[PDB]
Amino acid sequence: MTFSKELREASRPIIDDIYNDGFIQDLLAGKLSNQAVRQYLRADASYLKEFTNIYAMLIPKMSSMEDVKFLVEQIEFMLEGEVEAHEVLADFINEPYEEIVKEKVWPPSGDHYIKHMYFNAFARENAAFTIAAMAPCPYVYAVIGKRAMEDPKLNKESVTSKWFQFYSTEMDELVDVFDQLMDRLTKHCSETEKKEIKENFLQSTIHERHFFNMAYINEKWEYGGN
Amino acid sequence: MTFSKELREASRPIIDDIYNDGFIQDLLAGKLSNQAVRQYLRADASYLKEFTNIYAMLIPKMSSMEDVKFLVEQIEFMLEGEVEAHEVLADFINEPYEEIVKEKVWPPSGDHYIKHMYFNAFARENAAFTIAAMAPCPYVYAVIGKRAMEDPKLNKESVTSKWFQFYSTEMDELVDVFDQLMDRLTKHCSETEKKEIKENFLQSTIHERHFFNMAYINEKWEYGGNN
Amino acid sequence: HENLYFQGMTFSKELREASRPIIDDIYNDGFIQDLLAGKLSNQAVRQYLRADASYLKEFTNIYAMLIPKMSSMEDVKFLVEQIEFMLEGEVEAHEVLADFINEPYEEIVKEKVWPPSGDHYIKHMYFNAFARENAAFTIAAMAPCPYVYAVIGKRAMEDPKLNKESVTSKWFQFYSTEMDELVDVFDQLMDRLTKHCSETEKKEIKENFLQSTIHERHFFNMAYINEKWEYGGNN
Amino acid sequence: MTFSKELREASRPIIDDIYNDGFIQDLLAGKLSNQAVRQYLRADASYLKEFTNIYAMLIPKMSSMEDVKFLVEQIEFMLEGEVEAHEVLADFINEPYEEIVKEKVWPPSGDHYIKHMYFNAFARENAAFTIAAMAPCPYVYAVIGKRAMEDPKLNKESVTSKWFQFYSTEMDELVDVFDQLMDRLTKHCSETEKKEIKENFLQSTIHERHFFNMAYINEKWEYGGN
Repeated sequence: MTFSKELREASRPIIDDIYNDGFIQDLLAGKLSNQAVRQYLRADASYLKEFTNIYAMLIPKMSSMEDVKFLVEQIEFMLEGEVEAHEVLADFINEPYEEIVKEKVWPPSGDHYIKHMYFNAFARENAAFTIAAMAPCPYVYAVIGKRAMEDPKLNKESVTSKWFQFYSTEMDELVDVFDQLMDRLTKHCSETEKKEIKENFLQSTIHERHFFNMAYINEKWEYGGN
Repeated sequence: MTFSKELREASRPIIDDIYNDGFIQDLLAGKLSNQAVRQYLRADASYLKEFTNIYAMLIPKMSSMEDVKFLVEQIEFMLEGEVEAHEVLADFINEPYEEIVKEKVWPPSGDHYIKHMYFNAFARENAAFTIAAMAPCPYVYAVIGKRAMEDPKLNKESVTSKWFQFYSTEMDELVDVFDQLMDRLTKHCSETEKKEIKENFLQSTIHERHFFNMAYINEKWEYGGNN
Repeated sequence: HENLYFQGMTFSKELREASRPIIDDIYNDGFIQDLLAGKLSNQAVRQYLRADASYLKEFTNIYAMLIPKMSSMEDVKFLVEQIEFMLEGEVEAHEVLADFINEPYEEIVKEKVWPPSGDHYIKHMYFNAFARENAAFTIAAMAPCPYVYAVIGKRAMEDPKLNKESVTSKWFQFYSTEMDELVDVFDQLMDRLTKHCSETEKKEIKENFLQSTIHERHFFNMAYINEKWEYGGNN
Repeated sequence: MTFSKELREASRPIIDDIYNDGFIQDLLAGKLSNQAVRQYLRADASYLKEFTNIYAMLIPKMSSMEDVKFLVEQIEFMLEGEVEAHEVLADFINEPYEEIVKEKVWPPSGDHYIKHMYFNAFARENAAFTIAAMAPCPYVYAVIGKRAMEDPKLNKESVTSKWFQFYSTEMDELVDVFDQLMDRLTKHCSETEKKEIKENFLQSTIHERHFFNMAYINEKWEYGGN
């Protein structure tokens, strides 16, 4: 199998754990707490802001013109905002998205994930290292959305069902581009480099698990100790 | 006087030197050599595309989402934008613009200029250091364009008069956008920081002087020796 | 005046004080408590040494990245001296733990490893080294290393629970004095470099220090419980 | 022919231009002006901290301990060592070295040179790109020194003959160290990468030409009229 397929396949057991965790389970059932939704939406916004800086930092690493335009198109898509899935969650908890995201939320797991993406963006000249760190985001969401649409436990009577419907189709184009880039950018990489890039992808899949759960448990930096 | 206006005012004596140099003087008269025009257009196209990276590098330094939109707009222009002034010079030498710019040209003076921008983008946290290295260009060209329109040496029978006409009006908004960006970014800078930022601006005005003159003298890295 | 001190404290003192409750938690956690007693498992020792060797390698790189941020040539000389010292090889504290488990140090530590907690700590130090111009941001991210170790070492030397019959007592003894110069230098640098920082910058520098103190707690606990990246299913 | 030897051979025509320029020719004759000597020594002293930064920036890029030790030893030498050739020039103009270097000098040609080194240190993960930007210096001085010792135009009665004598042998070990480092670090580089690394070396050889000439002509950033 190809490099990106190997990464995707290696990540699937972690995605199964995400799907079976409390955040996604409660969201599937249309019973996720207001607090978990709020903390997720607030954090998600902080993470997404950095995912955009990361795209910008990849521009100088690209030699191909098509790859640069892809990155710029992504930044523009991220700057437009108004993602239908966020509106679904905002509606679900009866708070406008504008009012919810006025309170910023890098809890510890977010800080780790974001600093993982930045480490690669600063330290590695080959964009594959950073792409591998960001790619689990759309892949995880796609797998979850598609699975939910065929899960007999999907609560179709809740507006939360539209969150899964959104991710079941809207990530595929981006997943395909990231796979093509990882496959192409790693052709001349050594086995030690490919191992590190693979690890970046698996770690980011774990970071995704921790990101949903961070919202679920209201994870905070506990500076007062015990 | 605001910081951005202080910088622009300080750059004026250098802009006067640029105006009186052979590139602009010969262009005013519609007498600039085809070689000088061709090399200038090649270098301009080569660096415009490279500036994409500098703008991209400043996106993470901006706290304002409107400043990020500005940077993304400039990237789009570097990638797929057209400048009517290019067509004017292409017509002047009777060659298609897209044929002229097939050959990339990276002279020693251009290397210095782009590495000045990169140093600031890499090394300095405050985007002002890099914005000050990029901002002189539109002001240099605006000053030249406006001055040329009232100059007795302007050859109005040559299509080159349209190059000056273009620059006399089409840079003013960008000069203002850069002024507001510099004033806001430097609101809380120290005097030492301001001095360094001002120096970046004056140096880049000199880099613009050399950008014209490197085309004028066909400046090359002399790797092969015998001077 | 009001710029230099907050509630009667310099900036470095404020940070140190804010971190102390976390250090108390570290001292009373299983890793340090077992080590105090000379009862820390051989497995925990090996896990600690492997991760710590990887951490110290990166700590050295962080010092190198601070050099261009320093305006003073005396500060550059201090950093170069620290790097030179790091390159001489094996911290004596590591040899003490190897002796405690009756194994040669070179057979214990063979490969690079950044377990989850170490990975976070290292990437936090690097973020600051790459992203922040003022060296204070990076110094704040690294300073809990010598500070935590100094506080623990000094506390242990006075603690009646210290097992003085075990060679592990020498680990605490080493840290009770060998970090003092570095703690002093880092405190001086933090105080000097933050003189003209905004309240927002100071808050972020302070959070870097407290985060790194939490990272120190997690680093010891990572070794204690054999924390590792779990890439398989059913976790 | 090794990669590093290819670079050095390619640089020779530039070094021939340097040797025939005013700075070296006047120095050969024992008549280089006091002002040129001071400006040269001041520039050399002024960039020492910047060169130190460049070496420090390469430490994290090295996989080998022995390469890290080399970089640290270079920094140590620069910070704590003394270059006898500086004392020879100070003696030549009858001014103490410590007095000459009280004033800093950062000319336009020096700004170009240092920004070329920094560009590479920041942008290129492989240290070879920056090493190639640094390595010409000792080779330029070695070639000049050895040529001077066989040149009948050398003023052997002037203390300046000792400057050429110093450089005729004191750079050779560093030239060799840089050779071996470039050969090792570029062993798996693409032809595109090698072309860029070679260009960095040739550009730095020209920067060394301008480092001497900027002292010779008292080059300045002229921010005012004319």
